[PDB]
Amino acid sequence: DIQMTQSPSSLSASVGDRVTITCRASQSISSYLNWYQQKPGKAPKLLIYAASSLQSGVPSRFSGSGSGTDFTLTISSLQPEDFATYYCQQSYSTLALTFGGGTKVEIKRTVAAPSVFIFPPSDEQLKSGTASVVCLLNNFYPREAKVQWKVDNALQSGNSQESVTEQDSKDSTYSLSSTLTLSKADYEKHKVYACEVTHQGLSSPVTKSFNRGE
Amino acid sequence: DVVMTQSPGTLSLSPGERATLSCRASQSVPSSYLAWYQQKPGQAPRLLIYGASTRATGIPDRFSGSGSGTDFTLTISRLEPEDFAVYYCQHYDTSPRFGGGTKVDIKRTVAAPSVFIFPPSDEQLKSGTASVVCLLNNFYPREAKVQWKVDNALQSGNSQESVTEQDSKDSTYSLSSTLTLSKADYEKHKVYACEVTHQGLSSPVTKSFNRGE
Amino acid sequence: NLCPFGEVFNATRFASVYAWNRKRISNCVADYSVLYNSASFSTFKCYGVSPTKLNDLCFTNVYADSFVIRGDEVRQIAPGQTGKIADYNYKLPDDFTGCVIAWNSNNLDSKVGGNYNYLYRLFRKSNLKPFERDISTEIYQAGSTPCNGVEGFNCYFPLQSYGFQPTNGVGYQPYRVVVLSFELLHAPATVCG
Amino acid sequence: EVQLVESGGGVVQPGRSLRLSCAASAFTFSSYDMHWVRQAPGKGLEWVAVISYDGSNKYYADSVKGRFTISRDNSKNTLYLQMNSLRAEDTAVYYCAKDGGKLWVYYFDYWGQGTLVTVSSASTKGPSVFPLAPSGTAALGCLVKDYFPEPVTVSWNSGALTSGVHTFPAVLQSSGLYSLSSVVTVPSSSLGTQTYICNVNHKPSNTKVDKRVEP
Amino acid sequence: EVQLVESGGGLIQPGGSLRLSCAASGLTVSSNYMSWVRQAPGKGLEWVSVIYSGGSTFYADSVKGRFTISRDNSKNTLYLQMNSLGAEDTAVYYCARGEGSPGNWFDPWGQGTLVTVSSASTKGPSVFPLAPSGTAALGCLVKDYFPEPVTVSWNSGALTSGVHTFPAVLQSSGLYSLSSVVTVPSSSLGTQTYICNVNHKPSNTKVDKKVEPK
Ligand SMILES: *[C@@H]1O[C@H](CO)[C@@H](O)[C@H](O)[C@H]1NC(C)=O
Ligand SMILES: [Cl-]
Ligand SMILES: [Cl-]
Ligand SMILES: [Cl-]
Ligand SMILES: [Cl-]
Ligand SMILES: [Cl-]
Ligand SMILES: [Cl-]
Ligand SMILES: [Cl-]
Repeated sequence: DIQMTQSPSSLSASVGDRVTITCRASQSISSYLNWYQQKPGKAPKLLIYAASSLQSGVPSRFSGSGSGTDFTLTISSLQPEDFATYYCQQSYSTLALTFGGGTKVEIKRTVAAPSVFIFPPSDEQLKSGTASVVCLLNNFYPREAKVQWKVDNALQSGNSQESVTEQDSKDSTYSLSSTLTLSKADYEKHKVYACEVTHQGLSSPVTKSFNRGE
Repeated sequence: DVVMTQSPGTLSLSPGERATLSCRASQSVPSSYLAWYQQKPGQAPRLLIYGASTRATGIPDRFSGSGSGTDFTLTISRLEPEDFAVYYCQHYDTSPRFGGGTKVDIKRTVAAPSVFIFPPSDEQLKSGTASVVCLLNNFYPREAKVQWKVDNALQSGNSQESVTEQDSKDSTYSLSSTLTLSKADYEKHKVYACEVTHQGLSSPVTKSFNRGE
Repeated sequence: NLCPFGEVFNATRFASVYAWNRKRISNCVADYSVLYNSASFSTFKCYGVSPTKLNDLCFTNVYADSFVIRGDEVRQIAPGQTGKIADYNYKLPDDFTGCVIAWNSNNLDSKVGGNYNYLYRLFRKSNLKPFERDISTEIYQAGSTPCNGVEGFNCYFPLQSYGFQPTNGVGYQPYRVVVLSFELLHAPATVCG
Repeated sequence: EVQLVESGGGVVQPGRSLRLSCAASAFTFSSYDMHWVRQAPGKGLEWVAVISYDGSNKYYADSVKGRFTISRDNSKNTLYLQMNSLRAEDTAVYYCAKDGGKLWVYYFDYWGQGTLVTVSSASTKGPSVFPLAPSGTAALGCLVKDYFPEPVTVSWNSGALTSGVHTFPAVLQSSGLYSLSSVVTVPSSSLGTQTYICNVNHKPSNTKVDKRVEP
Repeated sequence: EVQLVESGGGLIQPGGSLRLSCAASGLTVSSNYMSWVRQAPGKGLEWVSVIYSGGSTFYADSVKGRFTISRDNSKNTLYLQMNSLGAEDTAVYYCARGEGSPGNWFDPWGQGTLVTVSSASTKGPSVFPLAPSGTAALGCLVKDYFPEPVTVSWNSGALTSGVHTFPAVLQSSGLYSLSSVVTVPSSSLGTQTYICNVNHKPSNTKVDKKVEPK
């Protein structure tokens, strides 16, 4: 089968930068090479077909070149909404259509400080048996943020799971939700429930806490 | 993707007997794709039979192959001492493949070893090391025991052994046990001896020398 | 009228791969829909063109090549392959435009005692060009001393037989291949869908 | 203006069957070739099948051949995918795709939104929705917990509250169920005046839940 | 007078490269299927690579991307370039005409050359005599060499009856040592000279030791 190798796997670039993606083929595929853009949660969209032909309605900042085994996709001026995963796909072997691994393009921007909110477990949830403590980091950059759970000043690890939103199409910022799941018996056993946040945009770690039933 | 399997792993027969070596296949392989190769110790492999049953140029008439489908057989009609070797079957599907190989050991009557002991040469002693060599020459079967005695003290931990393959002419084995000491430790003792027990010996055989004499 | 693809596909006897047959198809209407959706094909691969697109396209001439090879060798009937078949028997170009169609013909082409009528070229000095056909049976000189048309050491008959037997593994069973090439010249097309 | 609308995805056990449909609009459907392409969760794109304009010719990828079936009704402008003997590896989001017809070769110019197919022998459990009351603006939300399988659609005020909403991806906790969080930041002034209700919908279990979120 | 004569074997460090040679006489390399088959110590045969007369090359999965087969027509010689070598590449490498397919079997074969992949260094052997006292015994002790192999003949090959050259043993110091013995009639000790001919191929150390009584 024909394998399509895309490089790089991932790249960081700021708004207005020239971005170039490389797709290589295990054998000559003439000019039948197509590029797709897939936003998070959305269906792929055709940008370039036949190596360099612009699909109708695609913005002019997209273009392609190449022949034989080495092909290129170029974004001349990166825009915020251009955050997506980009795929090449060969159409020379028409009954064995294969895609590349994909190149995820991330938007680089200035540092944004997260807004930390902490939520105690609801009374409807305590009636069921479980208890979830949610901590929210909102509209920050870069994605790399450390969320640390402290229950009675005791470091917690393994009781929670994080979830990050994909880069915002508007301001290119992330958001995080750490859900500290634990039973009711473990909940009333302690009192203090804190959420510590370490980020590049914080001159010192920020902590949002609350006391149980106060 | 067609795997072949040879059986048995080792074959132990006497001269003049009939040797049957099998090469089984998971899928049915055409006969024109099957070949047999012979490799004697220390030598390169030699083509015996090709196309399952066609004898290679110059191969003695005692070697013959047959079979088809999933079962191929190499036959050595009259087994000779020189036939001691490893035999491989080999076929081609999408690439060349070799079987695991079948060893043909040759049975022989019991034969007691001739035991010799060699002192270290003066040339080696000057370098600071003494090697004492015990030789067990032309014996069968392979099982032997060699025990070093220095001034009647049994030694362990300072000797190594090496055995030859079955001789292609008389099917016997030969063993070499080497006792290694520093020159200083070698000068501290007088009587060096290796005791040999073997099935062919009614009683253990000891060969010794006195350092100096 | 219709292009005669059946005389190629439905043929009772096929060529050896070294002497592969080519039927030149011209001045007709090609009905690919009925051709493709017919028998069960163990291999169906097209390059540079979709099978469902052929009904809309016009060609100056269409070539239908046919032959028999081993199961393990079908992978060589493709652009950019190497091996005994692609190098010495039947070679497709790197920019091949067309379709390769293969199906198992063990019921038709194997024999209980072995079918030795099907051959492939085993020895050749250099590789074939794309779509080249070499039907020579001259003794192959594998050493310094010439052969003078006599077989012997370093002097081999260039063709080998498959010997198809009906219970061999599928990799050793005979497969019938048809290769459709689509010639686009700067001339009035004679084949349209 | 070309639209492709998928439907029929859901939950299915190993070895069972399922049928996906794709309704096309605003182009000469009965003269284009149609494709199915799937994308397993977190993985890349994999072409599945193609069918000719007249439905006569069908071609499949090796990974589903003899197992799936593609069909079309041109009078209804609908493309079909019949999936039998479903294995665990078939869990993916299935897209339909129009060809394009500007080349001699296949490509995908328009795609459908995709429908999710989960091959599993688990139980379709409805979600539990709990509020996140707020304690210099404020933030509140809802916690969709203990549901299976994907997905759940969460909106705010029946689709009226758009800006400042963040719905996080689901996480598969150790219980095998999914847990999801959806928050929204509002000015701290309108907290007891404006009403906030999250709209959770879980189609696999047919569960629609509206919950009041008050401080 | 058909022969395949190999060279280029010996010691190489892990991750290093090495090129084996296979000089042919009695056949034309560029006109044949030419293969390499290798044998790890104590193990069976493994096909490695093949070059067709037309130039095509194929490689076993265990060597793909690391080995390169080639030939030189003017020297009528086959080559095998071995890169990124590891411990699993330590073996005796044979060259052979043919591919192992019908009408095209492995015949003839080269004599083989041993490749040793280790981080140690090449050391030449020391040769010491095993001096004798109906039949007597004498021999040579070949001690402290690396890597394998050494070969031992007697009286320049004129004495072959009764010669036993033992397989080398790895000493605790990491150097090999073997002994070669021969049994002769005791009467010929004073009227027949015995020389053992030691050849350590990786270092070209050729030593001839006269074994006399004491
Ligand atoms: C081959 O013959 C069958 C009937 O035996 C027919 O249905 C089929 O169309 C023929 N194939 C072609 C390509 O005409
Ligand atoms: Cl056969
Ligand atoms: Cl048969
Ligand atoms: Cl229509
Ligand atoms: Cl169009
Ligand atoms: Cl290693
Ligand atoms: Cl072959
Ligand atoms: Cl050695």
